[PDB]
This record gives sequence, C-alpha cells and structure tokens, in this order.
Amino acid sequence: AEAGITGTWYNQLGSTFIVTAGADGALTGTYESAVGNAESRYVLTGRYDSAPATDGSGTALGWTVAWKNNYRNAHSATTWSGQYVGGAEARINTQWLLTSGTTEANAWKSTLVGHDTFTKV
Amino acid sequence: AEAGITGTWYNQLGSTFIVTAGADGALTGTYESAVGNAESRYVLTGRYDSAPATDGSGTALGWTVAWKNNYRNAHSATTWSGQYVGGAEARINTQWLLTSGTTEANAWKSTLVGHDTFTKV
Amino acid sequence: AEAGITGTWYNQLGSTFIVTAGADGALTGTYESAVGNAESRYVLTGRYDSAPATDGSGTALGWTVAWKNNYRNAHSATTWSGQYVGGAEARINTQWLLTSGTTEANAWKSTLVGHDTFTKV
Amino acid sequence: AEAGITGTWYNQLGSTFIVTAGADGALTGTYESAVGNAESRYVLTGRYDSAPATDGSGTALGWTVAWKNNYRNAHSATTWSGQYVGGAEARINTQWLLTSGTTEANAWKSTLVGHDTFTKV
Amino acid sequence: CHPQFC
Amino acid sequence: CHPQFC
Amino acid sequence: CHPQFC
Amino acid sequence: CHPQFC
Repeated sequence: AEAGITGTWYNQLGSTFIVTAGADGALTGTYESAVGNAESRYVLTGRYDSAPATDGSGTALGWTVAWKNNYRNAHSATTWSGQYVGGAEARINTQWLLTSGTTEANAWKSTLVGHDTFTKV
Repeated sequence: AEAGITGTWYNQLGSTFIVTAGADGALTGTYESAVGNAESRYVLTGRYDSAPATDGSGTALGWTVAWKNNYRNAHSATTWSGQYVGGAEARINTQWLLTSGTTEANAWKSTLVGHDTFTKV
Repeated sequence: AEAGITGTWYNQLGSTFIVTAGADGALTGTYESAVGNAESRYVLTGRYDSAPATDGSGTALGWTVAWKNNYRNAHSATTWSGQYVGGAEARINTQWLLTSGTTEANAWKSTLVGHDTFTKV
Repeated sequence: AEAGITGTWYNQLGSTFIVTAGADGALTGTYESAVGNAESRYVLTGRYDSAPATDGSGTALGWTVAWKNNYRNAHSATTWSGQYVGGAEARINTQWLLTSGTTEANAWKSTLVGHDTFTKV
Repeated sequence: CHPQFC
Repeated sequence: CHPQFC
Repeated sequence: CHPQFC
Repeated sequence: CHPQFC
C-alpha cells in the first residue's frame, strides 16, 4: 500500500489520475478526464486504510472529485469506493456514484452508478 | 451552500459529523459513529460543487472516511455521494458505498450499498 | 411471508403495487405509478426466498417491471431488491436499479440507483 | 431482441443461464452457478422492454433469482438490471444487487452490489 | 416524467 | 460459498 | 459492530 | 459530454 498507491493510474476509457498516498491515511492528487488537455484537470481528495495483511487482502480506499474547475462547472460530484491490489499487475478496482444537483421534483434521477478498473500501464 | 454546509449534522441512527466547507471546494472534518465516545472519531475529507442556482437545485458533494484510528482498524472505507438542500429544514441526502479489503476469492462480497439523511437537529 | 406478502402495498410517493406470492417462490402482479389511472399499470414478476426463521429475520425477495404497456414505451426496466418484515407494521424495504437502453457511447449514463419503502397503509 | 436474447449465456466466472424471451415481455429460465452440477440450478424470472430502435440502442431488461432449491436455502435473492446488445459479439451488461434476510439490527449489512457481463461464447 | 414516478 | 458464485 | 454504525 | 468521460 502507500508507496504502491503513489503514482499514475489509467482506466479502460483513457482517463488518468495522479495520486500521493501520505503517511497517515491521506490521498491527494488530480483526475484528468482526457489525458490531452490541461483542463480536463480536477482536484481529487480521499482516504485509504493501511493495515498488516497476512493473507493477500486488498487495501480499502475511496476518493471524491467535484466537477468544477476554471473552464467548466458541471454541477455534480463523483465518489469511487474500492481496493488496491499490488504486485506485478497492480490494480485498483472500484464502484462509483455520480450525483448531480437537482430540484426536489427531480431528485429520483440524481445518482448514476457504475464501475471502473485502473492499472499502471 | 458553503456557510450553510459548515456545522454539525446528525443522521437517523445517532451518528454525528462536523464539517468545514472551505472557499475553493474543500470539505474537512470528523465523523463520530456514536456521539458519546472520544474515539468512535475518524477523519473525513471530501469536495462540493459550488454553483449559481436560479431554480432551487441542491449542491452536489461527496466525502470518504477510512475506518482506522488509535483504537480500531476495521480494514474498510466508506464514500457518501449526495446533495445539500438548505433552508429552514436543511438536509443532506446521500447514498453510500462501504468497501472492505478482501482476498481475490472474496472480492464479490467486498461492497455494501445503503443510504443516509442528515439534518441539523 | 407468502400470505403476509400477498396484498396491496404503497410507497411514500403514492405508487401502488398488488402482488400474489405463490407456494413455490413466485411473485406476480401489477405496479401502478399513479393510483388514479388505468394505465399507469405495468406487469410485475419476481421471486422470494421462503425459510424457517427463529430470530425475526426478514424474507429476501426481488421483482422487475419493464416500462412498456398499451399507452407508453419508455425503453427502460427497473429491479427492486430487498426484504419483507411482517407484523403490525409490516414493510418491504428495497434498493432499486433503473436501466435505460442507450447507444454504446452513452452506456455510462444508463443506470440510476435509489431506494423505496412500502407499507400496507 | 427476443430471438437474440433466447439461448445460453456465460459470465466471466463460469456461471451459466438459459433463458426464453416470450412475445409479450416475459423472460423465464434457469441459472446454474456451476455448470457441472444438477443443482446449482435455480429458477429465474424477469421482463424486457422491446422497442423500435433506429440508432443502435440496447434493449433494457431485468431478472430475479431467489437462492432456494432442493439442495440449498441460502436466505437471499439477487436482481440483475442491464441491457442486451446484439450482433456478432452480442452481450448482456448488468449491475446486480444481492440482499440477505437479516434481523433489524443487521439490516445495514443486508445488500451487496456488483456487476456482470454475459456472452454467448 | 418517467412511468416509475409519474 | 454463496450459490451465486459457487 | 462496524465503526459506521456502532 | 460529462467531464468524467469526455
């Protein structure tokens, strides 16, 4: 964990995030939806649960991106919840929830659900 | 939003969190599972999406708690995704994902889903 | 279970469903989105898991509605997954997934998630 | 849809289901968790939403399995919600909810969430 | 105005 | 060893 | 008795 | 064309 988590991760669709795992549970970094442009970039923040493992368990973690920067304000935020698995083919497997701000009439359509896998390659 | 979000929130079951919403999208604070004891306390971090609203929309937000402190290490992390609605009965409505670190054999049982409502009262 | 499940159920928003629980695990009936009109009515089908309980456990169940009838074809289907709890205030507590048919470009926006509680009153 | 859905489907882990799509929205069949044994077999029932498509949209569908047969009663039920995409590499992409009967104290741990892809091969 | 709600 | 998986 | 609840 | 995807 920690050192294994620090670095650049890529999903299937071509989004990228860069994250530092700090000593006491902190995750900080940036998410780029498209690896071309210098602002599809958004701030990310989260937490991971460091633990002694003797059985090859994953490391539980989570992070949030609010979809606002200097070029775009999409009135929404996503959370990813999942686990880090290290080794020669390290990956982070996640499920995600994306919520949009709605009126109260429309609150039943506010939250989409999906899943993502990130690899180092 | 921001000033409206800053303060103490309570859910139906009696957990509490205390959060500061910073000027540029930051949420920081602590979650106490039981409002009695001085460590059922865990660090929280997240993001919210501030926007001009002319139609009474909610403010989209999200946060993560990793379930490790000086008394307990539960090898898991929860993310909450939802929206703030202000006014005389302000509330935060959320859906959540709780993931535990597992072996790869057990990864299908790693993530629970549920929902929570927080109020100021 | 079974006999306790058979009957008319109402959620918070005012939708209604009427269900028969058959002897070998079958649930069949109809869902009316609005209890006024004679077709906001759609066919429902599902299954429940009957078991000897000695500890006051709920009965696990699930059902599907495809949103097509003689007046409307909304190109979508919802599944509800949850449990029946009987007694003087019987209820069914559920989480749901609503999926719309999309092109492959739009498949990330295809599935909404939410929750519902049904009571007899 | 319909004729394209009727047949045998396999997921990544090696479970199998066999389904008939009837003329008016019905899905009926059986799910075998392990394709070896003659009862890892459970009844399935669901619905699909047939529609004229001019843009290559998927067909929305859903089904339920209650986990009880003559050899096993696991006190739980799963719902799968997703869409059929046809053609030379036809697939069904799904998200699922698995709920176990619990006491009311344990109801927060009752529902797991995950995802599955089925192919004909 | 999805049929689940309306 | 839930019947969905095993 | 997960810390989220207890 | 939500920023998560595009």
